[PDB]
Amino acid sequence: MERYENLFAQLNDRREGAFVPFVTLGDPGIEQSLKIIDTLIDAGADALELGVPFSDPLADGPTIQNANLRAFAAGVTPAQCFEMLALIREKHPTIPIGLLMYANLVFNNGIDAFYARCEQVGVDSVLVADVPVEESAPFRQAALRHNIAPIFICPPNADDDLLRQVASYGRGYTYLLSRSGVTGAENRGALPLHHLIEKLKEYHAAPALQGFGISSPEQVSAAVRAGAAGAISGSAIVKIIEKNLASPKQMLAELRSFVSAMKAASRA
Amino acid sequence: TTLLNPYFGEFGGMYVPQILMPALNQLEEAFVSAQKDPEFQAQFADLLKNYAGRPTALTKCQNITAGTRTTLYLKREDLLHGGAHKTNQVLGQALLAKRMGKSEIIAETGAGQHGVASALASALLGLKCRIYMGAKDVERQSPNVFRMRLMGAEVIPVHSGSATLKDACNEALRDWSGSYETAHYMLGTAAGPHPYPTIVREFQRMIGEETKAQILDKEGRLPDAVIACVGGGSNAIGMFADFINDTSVGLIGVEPGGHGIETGEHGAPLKHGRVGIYFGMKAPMMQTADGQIEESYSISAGLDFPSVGPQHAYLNSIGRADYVSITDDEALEAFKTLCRHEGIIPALESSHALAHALKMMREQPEKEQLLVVNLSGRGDKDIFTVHDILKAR
Ligand SMILES: O=P(O)(O)OCCNS(=O)(=O)c1ccc(OC(F)(F)F)cc1
Ligand SMILES: *Cc1c(COP(=O)(O)O)cnc(C)c1O
Ligand SMILES: N[C@@H](Cc1c[nH]c2ccccc12)C(=O)O
Ligand SMILES: [Cl-]
Ligand SMILES: [Cl-]
Ligand SMILES: [Cs+]
Ligand SMILES: [Cs+]
Ligand SMILES: [Cs+]
Ligand SMILES: [Cs+]
Repeated sequence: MERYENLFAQLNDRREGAFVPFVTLGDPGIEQSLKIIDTLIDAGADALELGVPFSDPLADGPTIQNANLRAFAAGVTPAQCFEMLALIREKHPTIPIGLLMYANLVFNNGIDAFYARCEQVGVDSVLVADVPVEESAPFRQAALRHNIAPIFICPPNADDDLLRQVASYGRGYTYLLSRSGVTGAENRGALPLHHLIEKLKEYHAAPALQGFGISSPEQVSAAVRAGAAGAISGSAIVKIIEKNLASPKQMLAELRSFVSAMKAASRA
Repeated sequence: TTLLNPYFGEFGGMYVPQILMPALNQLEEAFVSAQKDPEFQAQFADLLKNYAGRPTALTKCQNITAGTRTTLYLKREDLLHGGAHKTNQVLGQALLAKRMGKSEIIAETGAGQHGVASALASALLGLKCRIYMGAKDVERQSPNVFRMRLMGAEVIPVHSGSATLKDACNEALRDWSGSYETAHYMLGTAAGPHPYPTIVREFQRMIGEETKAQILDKEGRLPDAVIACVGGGSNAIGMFADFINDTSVGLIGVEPGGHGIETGEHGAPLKHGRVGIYFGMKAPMMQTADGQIEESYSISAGLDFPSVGPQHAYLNSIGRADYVSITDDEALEAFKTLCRHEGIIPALESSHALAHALKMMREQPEKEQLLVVNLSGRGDKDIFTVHDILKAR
């Protein structure tokens, strides 16, 4: 399919940036997670980044560590995640869906089989957090064989060789890291360096989404102004879940308010 | 792109977030440079000799083997400053940190021995040391935690995931992914992403080099086999390295069998796990059917980790080294036997290696064999554990 390409073309036609929330699948349970995700979409999410709970999420800060723990407390498994993904796609045909994976969950039972299952349920992209471009060959090859975009990470101080590799190897969108470190709303990244954004465009990279530490509407606006196609926010979204565990109705209302505000910031 | 091969056959690699690749490349370059630098080598050798007490003895153990055709020597890493082999490689890694201009050290620890080793090297060499330790391990290792604090290290409990060693490993990498510009990650074993399996081997290889010189001096020939316990793989690869090209010399690694392989309560991924990708490496690991990283178990905390260094997986795959397991009860018997017959209190980790050598002897007592066990550490730390278990019996 061409869900990211179609989205970016539509957004470009509206002179508009993408707002893309991250949540952990099955946090804090399967049924509530499904309701959360429908809320994110209704409030104006342009695409989703969805985490499969993993025992050892070494690119995540405490907020998302805790999301993983909550999902495990609910007994959430990768198979259940794939069931959820099929249902999400069945409800929402066009929204791009990206997974945030750790390598062992993609590898352990067969790389090709993993990407085939992604294709079957209608996932659009897979970002494997602990597979750098240097180790990416079998992952990106399997992704492309199954019409899945492999997402690569452009660190803020990427050299020319890395930019060329990320531009060549990636599809769907290019992940532009706001800073070093791990996920977390408590640590704000930098503005996208004009040089990176421009170099990525020079090398015909997939459109850039800025992520890490994006927690306010102003940051979304700033990312788009700098020439990124949009912004990803995770910890800020997950914090609303964490804050409202005992109040599922309020949780949805707060997620709606937040996503609406973040999406509004992306409009020209 | 790298200067050295990150793989041992299919095993190893650099499975870290993109943000950490410059840190690994920087470390590899500094290592390659250091290895060619006579001044670095001389500094390292001086610390090993005058601070750590190398060379360590090679002790012939006659009482244990009486009435058999086994001749057994123990390589006495228990006599190294700090009481375990870990001191060798922490001194080398501290010197690399300084070479790169780093002022801070991060380390993971489970049993606490690596934490103590990192702390002592950091105290000596003027580095600010922080140590990640799973909260469950903190609770179990008050003595080591106190030692680390006495040596000026900051000990940071890790409450995420299973609150044990693998979780401390994750947290160390999380920290480094934000702090690499100023901090060096002093990984505690011959595992994790390249270049750590290579660096740790090279900074432990004096174990095997000395053993070779000492056995040639005393016996006029190489051992029939060298035997070492395998937690993450450092003491074993340090013993094995200099013998790899001596094709006649058996290399035997001993994984912890815990309560028994059949119970699933063990730490023997090389022979009983499945290849996965975790902690920056492709290696055999204990994992659930779905690929979550599993809980390992051993009586000995030093061996209690669900994976193993990639060079061991490779040496196994090509048949150059053989790997076996030893249960808690076998290790306990070896511990008691060494105390009573040789007056040496071995680490329960090392007791796994000794137990296997005792088995080799006892199973075939008229087989002529010259064996070296790497006695990776002393067992003062284990006396209450052994006391408490033997309180029942
Ligand atoms: O808003 P924050 O700071 O919580 O960031 C949320 C990011 N969520 S994500 O799935 O895009 C994401 C993307 C990349 C990650 O690691 C990697 F760069 F190493 F690959 C981890 C998570
Ligand atoms: C830590 C430790 C081990 C296990 O670690 P390896 O890296 O496998 O050597 C073995 N023996 C002792 C005494 C230890 O302290
Ligand atoms: N748990 C032991 C040995 C160790 C340190 N880091 C490790 C990583 C993997 C396996 C074992 C280890 C210690 O802390 O002293
Ligand atoms: Cl010498
Ligand atoms: Cl048994
Ligand atoms: Cs705007
Ligand atoms: Cs000595
Ligand atoms: Cs003998
Ligand atoms: Cs192990």
